[PDB]
Amino acid sequence: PFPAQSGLWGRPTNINNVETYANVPWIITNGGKAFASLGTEKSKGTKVFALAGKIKRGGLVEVPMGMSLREVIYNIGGGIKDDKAFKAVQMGGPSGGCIPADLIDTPVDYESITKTGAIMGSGGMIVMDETTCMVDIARFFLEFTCKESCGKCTYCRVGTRRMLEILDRICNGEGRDGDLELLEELAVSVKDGSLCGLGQTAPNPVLTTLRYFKDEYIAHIRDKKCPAKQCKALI
Amino acid sequence: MRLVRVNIDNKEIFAEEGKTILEVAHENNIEIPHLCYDKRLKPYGACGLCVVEIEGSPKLARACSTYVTDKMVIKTDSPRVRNARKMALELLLSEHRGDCRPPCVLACPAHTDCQGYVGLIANGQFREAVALIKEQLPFPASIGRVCPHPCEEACRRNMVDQPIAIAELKRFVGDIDLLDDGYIPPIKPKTGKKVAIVGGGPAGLTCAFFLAKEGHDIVVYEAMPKAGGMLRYGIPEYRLPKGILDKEIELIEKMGVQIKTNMRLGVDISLEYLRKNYDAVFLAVGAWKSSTLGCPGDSAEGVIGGIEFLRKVSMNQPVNLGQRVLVVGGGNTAMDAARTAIRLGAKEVTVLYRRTREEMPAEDIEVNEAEEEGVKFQFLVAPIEVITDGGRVRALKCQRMRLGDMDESGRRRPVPIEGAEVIFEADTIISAIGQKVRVEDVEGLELTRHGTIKVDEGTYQTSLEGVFAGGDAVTGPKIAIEAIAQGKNAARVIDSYLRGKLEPIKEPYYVKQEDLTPEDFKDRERKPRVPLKVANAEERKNNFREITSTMTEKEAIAEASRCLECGCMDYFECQLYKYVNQYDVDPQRLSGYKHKRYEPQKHPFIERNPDKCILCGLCIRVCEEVVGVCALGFVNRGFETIVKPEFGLPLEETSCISCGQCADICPTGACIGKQPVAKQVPVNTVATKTVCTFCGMGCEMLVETKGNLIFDVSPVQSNEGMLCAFGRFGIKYVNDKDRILAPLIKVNGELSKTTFDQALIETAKKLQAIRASYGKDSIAIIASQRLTNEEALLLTKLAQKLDTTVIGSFDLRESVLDRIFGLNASTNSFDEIYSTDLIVAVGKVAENHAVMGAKLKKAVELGAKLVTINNGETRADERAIATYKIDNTAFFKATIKALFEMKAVDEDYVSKIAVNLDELKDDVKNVEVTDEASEFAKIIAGAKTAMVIVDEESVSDTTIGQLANILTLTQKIGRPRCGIIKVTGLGNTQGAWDMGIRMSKEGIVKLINEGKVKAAFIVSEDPQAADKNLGEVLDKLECLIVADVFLTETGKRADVVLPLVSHVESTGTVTRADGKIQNLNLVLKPKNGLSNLDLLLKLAELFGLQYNLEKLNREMVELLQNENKYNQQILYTEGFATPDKTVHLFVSKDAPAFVEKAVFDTVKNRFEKYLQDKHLKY
Amino acid sequence: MRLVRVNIDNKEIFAEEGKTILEVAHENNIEIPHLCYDKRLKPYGACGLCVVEIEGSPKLARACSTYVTDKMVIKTDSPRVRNARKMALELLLSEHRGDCRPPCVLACPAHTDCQGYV
Amino acid sequence: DLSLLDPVLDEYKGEKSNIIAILQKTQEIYRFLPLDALNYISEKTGVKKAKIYGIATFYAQFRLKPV
Ligand SMILES: Cc1cc2nc3c(=O)[nH]c(=O)nc-3n(C[C@H](O)[C@H](O)[C@H](O)COP(=O)(O)OP(=O)(O)OC[C@H]3O[C@@H](n4cnc5c(N)ncnc54)[C@H](O)[C@@H]3O)c2cc1C
Ligand SMILES: Cc1cc2nc3c(=O)[nH]c(=O)nc-3n(C[C@H](O)[C@H](O)[C@H](O)COP(=O)(O)O)c2cc1C
Ligand code: SF4
Ligand code: SF4
Ligand code: SF4
Ligand code: SF4
Ligand code: SF4
Ligand code: SF4
Ligand code: SF4
Ligand code: SF4
Ligand code: FES
Ligand code: FES
Ligand SMILES: [Zn+2]
Repeated sequence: PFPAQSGLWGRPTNINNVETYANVPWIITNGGKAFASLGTEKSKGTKVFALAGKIKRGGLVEVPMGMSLREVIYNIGGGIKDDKAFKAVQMGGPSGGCIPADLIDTPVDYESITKTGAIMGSGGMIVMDETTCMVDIARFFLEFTCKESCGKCTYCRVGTRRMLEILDRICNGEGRDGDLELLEELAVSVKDGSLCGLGQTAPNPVLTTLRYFKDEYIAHIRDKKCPAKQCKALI
Repeated sequence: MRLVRVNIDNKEIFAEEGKTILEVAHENNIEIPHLCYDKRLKPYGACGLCVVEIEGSPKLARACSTYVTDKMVIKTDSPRVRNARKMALELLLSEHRGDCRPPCVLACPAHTDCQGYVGLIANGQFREAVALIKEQLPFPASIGRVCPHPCEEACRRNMVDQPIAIAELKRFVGDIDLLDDGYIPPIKPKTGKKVAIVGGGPAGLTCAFFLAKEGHDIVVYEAMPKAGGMLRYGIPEYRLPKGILDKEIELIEKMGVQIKTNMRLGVDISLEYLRKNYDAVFLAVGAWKSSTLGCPGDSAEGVIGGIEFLRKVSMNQPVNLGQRVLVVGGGNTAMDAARTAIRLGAKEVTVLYRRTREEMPAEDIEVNEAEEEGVKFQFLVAPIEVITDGGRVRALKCQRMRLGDMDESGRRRPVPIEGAEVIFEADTIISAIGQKVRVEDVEGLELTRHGTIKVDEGTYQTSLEGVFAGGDAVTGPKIAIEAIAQGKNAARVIDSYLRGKLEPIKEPYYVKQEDLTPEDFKDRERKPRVPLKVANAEERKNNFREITSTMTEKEAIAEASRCLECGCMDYFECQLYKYVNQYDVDPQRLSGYKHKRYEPQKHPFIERNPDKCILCGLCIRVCEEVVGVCALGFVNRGFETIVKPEFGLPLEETSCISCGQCADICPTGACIGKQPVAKQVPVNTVATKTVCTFCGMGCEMLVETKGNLIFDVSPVQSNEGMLCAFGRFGIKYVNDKDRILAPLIKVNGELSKTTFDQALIETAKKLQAIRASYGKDSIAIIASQRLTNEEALLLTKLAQKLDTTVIGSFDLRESVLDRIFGLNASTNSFDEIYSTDLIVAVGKVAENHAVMGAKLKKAVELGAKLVTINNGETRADERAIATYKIDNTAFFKATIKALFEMKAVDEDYVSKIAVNLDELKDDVKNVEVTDEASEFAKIIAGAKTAMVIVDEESVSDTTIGQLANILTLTQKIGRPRCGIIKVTGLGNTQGAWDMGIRMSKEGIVKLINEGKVKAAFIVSEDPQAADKNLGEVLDKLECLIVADVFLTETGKRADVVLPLVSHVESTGTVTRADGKIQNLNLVLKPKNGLSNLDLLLKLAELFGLQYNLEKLNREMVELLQNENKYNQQILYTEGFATPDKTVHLFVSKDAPAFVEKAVFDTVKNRFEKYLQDKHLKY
Repeated sequence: MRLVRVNIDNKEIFAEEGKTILEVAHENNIEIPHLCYDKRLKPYGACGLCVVEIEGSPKLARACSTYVTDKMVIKTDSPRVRNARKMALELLLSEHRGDCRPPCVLACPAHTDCQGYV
Repeated sequence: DLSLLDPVLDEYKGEKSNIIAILQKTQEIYRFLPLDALNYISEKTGVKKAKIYGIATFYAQFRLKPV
């Protein structure tokens, strides 16, 4: 039952973001053709991002769709602070994913970002260097999402908590065997079973950190240490 | 409409459009799990159990929300769906803090419902407790006498004071059952299958018991002269008397089991014969070959096996003892042999065990008792030689041993000590070091290395096809309840095999609490355990009389009342437990932080437990959408969400009306309704449909009982499936122990018990004396309005027999509708509320009748318009278009004048159908029309169809007459969807009025005050308690006869008090507020054996009235037909019931619009007083 | 789908949408005469026996063709309906050449089924 | 005190869809949401008390303890 057909008090409502409403008058005054000439074939126009983290120059950037992430990180963001190696970008926010260093050339686009697991989300790209540890980052955003759940459906209300304790056990080194398979199964079951988008995008960090940084988790749980040396319990 | 073609689980269905997948699967016998779905509420989507895989869609679709379309292929059991549901159930369990079955049940090898029958004992239901035992244990008394009771080692009351005497209680109820005729469970129809059981021991007899229940033909071949096994030829008489065993075996034989004794396998009968003439064979031969001493000289005369010696003793065969007896062993056999030898005249008996006291397999109590009797013990001593002189044993040489290292058991291994040897002088040596399966009996079978029969675990099947085994023959010597459990499991497996599909035993998964500690019970009251009566050692060491004696009934109830009720009360109706059993859920992997937020409450009806809440929201949605009170709500957000009442207040301090819908809709026992019994116990009840009698809405309900006690009440899913506080919770008076069951008559100025015949004779003679001395019309009959139609008609007949026209009720109000329309009845039915255009709810319609409030809420949601006329606030004012707060009937006169002024009355038709119109116009010609009256008249005139709902018990008759006038003027009477509906105060007010009880309280009181009425026959009313001013009026009666359920304050001043039974103990017919005739079924048999109709029929036969239920029903039907009221949904369709066949418009003077009156019905008044004392609403 | 509220012969019914009055009356134990109605065929309207009086409509409505709507009051035995059905039956009988019972049965005072047992 | 909420309840009257604004104003005034103030809001505006407590405890900005 959609808001366009039944929204506020049962009457049709159109709920849109601020950015699309801001893009509308430009579309009207310059015509649709001018707007459609910017961006890829799937995504037209420009998108706003909030560069932060270990980037040299944070803030708001309005980039055409399809501009490579490497260009945004280096050319616009000014590179990594203190000229350290660039590990991953936490794109989308607490419900986004960690796009790794080798996928730095995936163009900015809904389809191209989503094909890497992450989501466009709140356009908040958190640039991170090789110092940062992936388990803590995944546990950091999952904690926020678990705190921000509303608690209606079982998969998001209690599944996110089980994932958070699993991640905490992994980071503390006190994790039992079978933690990686159980965590992955829990994440894919929460993602495919939750009702709203806060649960379907809740395990996006974990999943992404299990697609590109599985070795980080494996060294965390087996060797009882982290290569990034950021977990306080392991330093 | 269009028929959509769908395919669910490879089965083509032609469903209707606009239906959800859940409804289609329900109506086509396809099971889809659901926890947060109710038909009366909009979809929620929380639990995510109803996910089904739809072809063409990538995501699993919820069956509770998705609507079936054309060409839909739905798979409700695909592996993706199963994995999704299993993960959801595991996630729900990860936050669940409950106990599906108490530790006592889990510790019992037979898994007997220990909590169930303990709680049934605490309620006085001994036969139900025995029946519950016999569902898993065919020998309550025998096993209760002889059992190490591991259940008491796991009893949670160990954490407070002392474990519950479960074995003693079971022995007590078994003795009670055996004292009278025993209990035989129902037997299924004969299946024509023959099963051969070899052995008459606990395992074989248990298999026979649980296979004869399935309808098979059972024959038990027993080698010994009498069945019983080691329960007879083992355990001695002072521990298990053989009369009890004989009685239990006779009970088993009463089920159709043919026990052929003296038949031995391999000697008298052959295994091939059994395999040929029988479908299945179950071998329960047991371990009947005592182990030899294993030392040189063990074959010398004077050395006898333990079980052989005990069999000789039990059979009264001559055995050769002496002054000196040695016993080698440490089990039950050794201790029994030692104590038997002590009682058989041996001067000294010494038991030699190779281990120490702590590692004795025998119970500590048995060893201590034997020490009291005079048995000596030598530990860490093992035999090595038998010193025999002339072929007879003179002594035995033992080698002292010491605890050296660990062993297979893991505790401690005894090893011999070199140079340590002791000679023990003994005329007799009894080797009781254990028993082994007799190889001769088990010929032609594959044997385990231990010597026992080898069977497939979980199926109890031997190497030979169709031959099963169990008991001591398979597991070796164990306790008797293990053999009984093996027999029961083998019986179930054998029944499955006979049906064709052999299925191994599957153990269910239970949710259990393992974090419990004694600090959780620091607040529980400490109660001493039941004392054990044990015979004196000196007097008992000489005879074979039983040592311990059975508890008394008082002690049994006091012991069973010590139970902590550890198991979940919702076990037999929990759906989460069913679903986690249906799926291979592994909860340990996802186990983590779990809330502990349950705090005890003082609400007498509803108990809420946050630890078992799956947050489906059903309670909130049903309190907000159906009931309309909105007393519950979500609190916090996320993992910390909790369902709480208004501001987290106790349920009594909120606006909750104690309807119990939240308890009835909860799936997982978090919200429950407390049972109306002495001790709470989770039992499998039986539900019977009956009709509530506490007001005229006539809500049907399912009363769930177990024995002669009512255990719960559930609403019927007819319309909104709702019950108010009365119907749901005031059924507690049925179990009330203050009910009188025998009549009382005045002897020496005090009421004392008598027989029914004498009491009814006294009643008849007193009434006849009053009639003779004071003439006709001198006896008043004040009958309650909760009686059936037949009882009211019989009371009218009796009043005619007594020549008295004073037939009335104190609950009856002055009638106005029969002087206007002709009949005092509701014109229309409850089914036209939904389809009417305007509803005028007058009085406390929603407050007094919560079900009617829900009906009005649903009708307004469907499109109706509600106008509430009252004096104070009403719950219906939220959705009312117009609300009027009035205190006088001048409002209705002004409304009539406003209707006349705006020409909203068609004077031609009204004058055609209603006499008395010009005088009504003259009466309303002078009143002043107010703004509210004008608005009300505009609303009424603009409505095509109108229904006036009047709370008869809170609205004065002047208001009813004025509303009837208003309906008649606007022509809203005698047509479909238009009319007036009176919600009567009691269950059968309409039926009582139709039968002839039509005298109000005021008339009867006036007649008494004048002195015209000198005697009263009050049937289930409480004039003294309800009204204080009536206390003087009742002082004017020469004779008072009371027929009441309880000894009320008005029954204590009577001359004869006759007991009545509840409405669940009396069958008959009642009449709803709209005139619908409903049936009162018999949920329970009458407690005193006499129904209300039976008592009144006896009293009437004393007057020469020959009647019964069928004759009275026929007369009632004829009476209803003569008034054109029988099975008529709308009244006055053809013409009104006045003799003129016209409406006599109500013309009168102004008066208060609403009145407040008491309740004179005994049970309703008592429950209202209870609710007021507890500060509850309704 | 929606549940329609109708009233047939002073009895409130909660029927389903897209149903004819004939189906609703059949499933609610209300007898409506019909001669040219079959469930597998489209409505015909020839015999005119299933006419019912619907409140708000001036003409009698065929129950085999009219669809139940919300707030429908149907009278299937009103004198107008009875007269219409009686006239239709008389018209049908006027062109009928048959013998319901043979003269042998009618001549017997006990009306024994002479043709039957013969 | 309860008169401090009198203007707020007067401004946001006539509609029971402005309960969150009233709760925020009460949170600003009293620095917390006392059960007596929530009771006063429930009585004055006509929204059910359970709804008030649910909307109050839903957000982390609303605290029910004195500061
Ligand atoms: C001395 C003693 C004391 C005990 N005390 C206790 C106690 O206090 N508490 C407790 O819980 N348990 C006690 N037990 C254990 C209990 O008695 C047995 O474990 C239980 O009876 C096992 O029963 P069963 O059916 O496996 O075999 P049994 O009862 O040992 O024998 C079953 C039947 O098989 C029959 N049978 C054998 N061979 C054949 C054949 N070839 N053909 C036909 N029928 C045959 C026998 O006649 C016998 O009737 C005691 C046992 C003994 C020996
Ligand atoms: C947890 C969660 C938070 C969201 N937050 C926002 C938000 O802050 N702004 C927004 O425009 N959409 C947000 N959305 C998405 C909205 O549900 C919805 O898709 C959006 O209003 C659509 O706007 P659009 O048509 O302009 O894309 C959020 C979704 C979820 C699941
Ligand atoms: S997934 Fe969405 S709807 Fe479900 S509990 Fe989380 S926030 Fe609430
Ligand atoms: S609520 Fe259900 S699942 Fe939970 S303990 Fe009780 S019976 Fe078991
Ligand atoms: S049979 Fe034994 S273990 Fe089972 S409940 Fe009775 S005493 Fe306890
Ligand atoms: S207290 Fe009652 S329910 Fe709990 S373990 Fe003991 S007998 Fe069983
Ligand atoms: S019992 Fe009280 S809280 Fe439960 S549904 Fe009824 S009114 Fe609401
Ligand atoms: S308490 Fe309410 S929300 Fe919790 S399980 Fe029961 S019905 Fe559902
Ligand atoms: S509304 Fe009346 S009939 Fe229904 S449950 Fe309550 S008292 Fe009984
Ligand atoms: S003659 Fe035959 S067809 Fe004609 S009405 Fe009689 S039975 Fe029917
Ligand atoms: S999601 Fe449909 S029943 Fe719960
Ligand atoms: S059945 Fe003949 S007209 Fe309808
Ligand atoms: Zn680390």
